[PDB]
Amino acid sequence: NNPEYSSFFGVMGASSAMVFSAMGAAYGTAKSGTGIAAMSVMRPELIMKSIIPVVMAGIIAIYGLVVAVLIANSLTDGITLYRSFLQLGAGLSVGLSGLAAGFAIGIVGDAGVRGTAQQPRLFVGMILILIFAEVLGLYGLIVALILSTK
Amino acid sequence: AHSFALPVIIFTTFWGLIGIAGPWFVPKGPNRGVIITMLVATAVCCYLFWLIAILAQLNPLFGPQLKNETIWYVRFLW
Amino acid sequence: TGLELLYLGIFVAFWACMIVVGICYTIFDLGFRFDVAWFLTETSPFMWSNLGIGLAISLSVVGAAWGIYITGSSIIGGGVKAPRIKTKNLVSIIFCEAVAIYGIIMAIVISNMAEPFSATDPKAIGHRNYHAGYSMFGAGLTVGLSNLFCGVCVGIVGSGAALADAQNPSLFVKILIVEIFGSAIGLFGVIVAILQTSRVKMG
Amino acid sequence: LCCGPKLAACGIVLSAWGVIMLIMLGIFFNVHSLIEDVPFTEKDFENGPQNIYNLYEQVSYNCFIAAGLYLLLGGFSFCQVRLN
Amino acid sequence: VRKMKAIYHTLNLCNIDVTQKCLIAEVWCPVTDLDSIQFALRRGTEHSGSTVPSILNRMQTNQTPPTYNKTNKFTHGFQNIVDAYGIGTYREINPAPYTVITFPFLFAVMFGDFGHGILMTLFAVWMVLRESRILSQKNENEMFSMVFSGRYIILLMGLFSIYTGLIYNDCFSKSLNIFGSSWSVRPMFTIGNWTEETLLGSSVLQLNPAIPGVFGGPYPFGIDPIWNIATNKLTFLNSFKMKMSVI
Amino acid sequence: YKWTAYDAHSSRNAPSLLIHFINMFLFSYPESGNAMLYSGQKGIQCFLI
Amino acid sequence: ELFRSEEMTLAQLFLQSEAAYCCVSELEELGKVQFRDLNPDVNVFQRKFVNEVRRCEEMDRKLRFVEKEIRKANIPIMDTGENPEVPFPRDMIDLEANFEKIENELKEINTNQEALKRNFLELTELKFIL
Repeated sequence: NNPEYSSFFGVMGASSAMVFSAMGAAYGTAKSGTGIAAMSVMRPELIMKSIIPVVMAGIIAIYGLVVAVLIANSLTDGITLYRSFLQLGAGLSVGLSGLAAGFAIGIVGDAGVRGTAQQPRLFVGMILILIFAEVLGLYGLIVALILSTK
Repeated sequence: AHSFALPVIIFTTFWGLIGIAGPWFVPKGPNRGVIITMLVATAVCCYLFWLIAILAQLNPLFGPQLKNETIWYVRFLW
Repeated sequence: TGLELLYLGIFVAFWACMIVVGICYTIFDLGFRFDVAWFLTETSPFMWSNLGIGLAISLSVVGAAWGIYITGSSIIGGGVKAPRIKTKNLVSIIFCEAVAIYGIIMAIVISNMAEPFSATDPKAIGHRNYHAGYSMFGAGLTVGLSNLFCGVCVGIVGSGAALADAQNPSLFVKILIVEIFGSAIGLFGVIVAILQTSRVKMG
Repeated sequence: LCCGPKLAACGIVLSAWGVIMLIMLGIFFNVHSLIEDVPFTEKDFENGPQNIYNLYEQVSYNCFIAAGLYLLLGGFSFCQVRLN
Repeated sequence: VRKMKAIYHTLNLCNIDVTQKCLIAEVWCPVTDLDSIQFALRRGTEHSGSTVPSILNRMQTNQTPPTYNKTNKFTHGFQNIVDAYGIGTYREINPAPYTVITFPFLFAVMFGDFGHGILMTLFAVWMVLRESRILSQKNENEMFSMVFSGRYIILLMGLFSIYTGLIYNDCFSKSLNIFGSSWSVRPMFTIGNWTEETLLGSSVLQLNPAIPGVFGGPYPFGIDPIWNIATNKLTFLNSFKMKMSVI
Repeated sequence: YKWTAYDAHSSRNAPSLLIHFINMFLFSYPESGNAMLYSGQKGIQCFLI
Repeated sequence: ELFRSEEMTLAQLFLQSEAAYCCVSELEELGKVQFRDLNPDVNVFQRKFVNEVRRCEEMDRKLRFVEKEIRKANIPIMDTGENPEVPFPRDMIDLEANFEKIENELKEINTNQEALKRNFLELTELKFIL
């Protein structure tokens, strides 16, 4: 009674949630590392502070891990399709959301690292702007979670 | 088996007295204003947090969906 | 322009092939072999619904996220000489999250309508389910894209606001009016998405 | 071996965490012989309440073995940080 | 010498009189401090051989002053996270006295984890136990200094996190069994036309019905532990927390 | 109110606070098809907005 | 009753520079008074405290120089107290010079020591050369 291929959409959800999130976090990490390497030469005392954008990106990667695992542990053979599309939506929703988050993380962090070194008063603002992007990424996680019971 | 009325009385009195009478029973040092703020703010936030948790579970529309092994176990556990 | 050349070549070949196949089906007088109704009916409404839901949430955050770093970089750069900027110009980012929130609320309210059908043969089955499916798809798309472009607008405008305020603190308040319009544009998309799903039923 | 007193201290903390948590786990199953209900049950679970009591005792045994290993680890790390 | 320099620096920040080789200086100080200062001034002038009366004249006119917030070893950290956002308006309501509790509470809701709440406090305690050793030492590691300065904030954050985790009954995903779980009476479940359901159960879960006439009664404190092992906790408990956050 | 007013006895088609809140703002007051939390709620919903 | 910021007055005080010296000493250790700049258009040369600050800067640098050499030598000097007494006599200038002499002496000794060290090595070679 189960439409064939019904399990195909579900499996893709778990994969996408992880892959797109890794892409975002990796982008943010790559951007931050570039700014950190350039900044840290003149002000090595800021090396520890400069990691924050990267930790935030790492959170995005976790966001994705949570959905990918939640879906994976929710896969079966006799999937009724309805459930499968919910899982695919959850994967795609958090994936793109984390991807965009990671980009905002990376771009802002790069500028933030340089700005803070030149003007330490900008440190709090740097965290704030990255914080909003992390909150946006969380939404991506939550909606993926909501679908799991619909 | 439990009623809701008793839990509410016990914990409402606890946090209520702390937030209302508490300020009367406080050291007179330079931190008195902070301790009074603590007593009142704590009682209000803590009470409301708990009250929702216990109130929200009254008149439930459904029970838990349990795995087979647990369902059997409970027969001889609770 | 290696990537732009790739994108163009794919775009042109993609549509050029569609033109040849479409016209050929006509030329060889095929019995409407390419049947749009067939595609729409065999394609499960569940995909359309869940796609629109994912779009509503996913596109909206992309917009916000786009604008955030647009204004973030401008603020961080300018703020080196005008640290006052962070005091007021953060509201540009609040508008960006607010655009995401518009879509987020709709994404949840729409998904709350998702139900199973227990349906099989589309023949005389789910007549209403197809309407609701397509409507949910549209409403999700409607708000998603609308918030996407709003978030870009707000970012561009907020960038100018930060650059302006760095040089003249009196300009901040007046400029705020532009971002408000940007937010209103996104709300317009919300109004339509609400109407589109105002009378739907699933299952 | 020295290994560094900073890392010996970390081992001592993990060892204390291990002994405390693992013994607690065995106790909870031993008392409620329970909500967690994670003793590694069989799939072909029959109508035998005694099977839950028996598996719970197995969990306690296994947990105390793990604690015993943390006792050995903590002992070794203890001497390292003290001598360092 | 560093103090000497400090003094001369301050002495530069003055106006030199023409009538007498005297300086006039302006300070912004509350009355409490002004009384203490007058006494301090007598002490100072007495150390100087000239014992000059050194008149300080109060100014009726008020000039937009800096914001002075008295803090202590515990509340200083909370004031700083307020100041990080901005310096409040003169005579503005200071949010910090409310932050001391409000912020830990919001964290405890965000971090409502009983088990980690304990670990979190223990971390803070470690720092406090070395308080005397950390203060009277060199601390070039700014991240360590920051968390040390916030050590009393962290401790409180853990304290409330335990409170909220306890009501949620989650300690590393572990429930807290107070022997009060009476949500349902399984013995009556089987009586309600469920005979040997554990045979079919091998392929099913089966959700416990509401109001069967034999179930009911709240959990004495917090969420009934039974939901911690349910497959639908994700609707029962998720909904409650949704409504709680809004409220 | 919802927590204290309705039991499982009305769990089927139980009133949804999300829908009533939305209908409140929009002044949408269907005559039937959706159970209200309490009699006269429509009047209160309109009044407050 | 809500917590609010403390008052900062606009008061002005007027007194002799000697009494001012002592008072600044007292107020700085007290730590409770926030001063305003009475001459925003006047530079340090214009304030006429530049001689005192310069003296401070020079002795400061000299002390730091010596301190750096002292630190290089790994000396135990606990630097335990007496700091709270904080006197500021004008005789500090003479104290500074005596400390200046130490710097010069120490530099001279190291310079000479290196020179002697070099001579030693050359003579050491000679020992082998013979």
